[PDB]
Amino acid sequence: ECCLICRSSTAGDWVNCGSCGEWAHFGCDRRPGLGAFKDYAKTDGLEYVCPNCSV
Amino acid sequence: ARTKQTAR
Ligand SMILES: [Zn+2]
Ligand SMILES: [Zn+2]
Repeated sequence: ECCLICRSSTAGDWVNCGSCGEWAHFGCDRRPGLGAFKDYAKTDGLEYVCPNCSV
Repeated sequence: ARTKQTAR
């Protein structure tokens, strides 16, 4: 349903975690090195793995 | 990744 980080479902750019399958606003994940939504949204774009699933 | 853009 809602953002695994902020727990709202407001409008924005969303990524699905490839580990747990939950969704997150890309803008709520502030980890260094993540890059831009663009690199995820395209075909064969990077895989998103949420902060908890990463390690 | 699987993504979406929403507006609600
Ligand atoms: Zn959020
Ligand atoms: Zn996850």
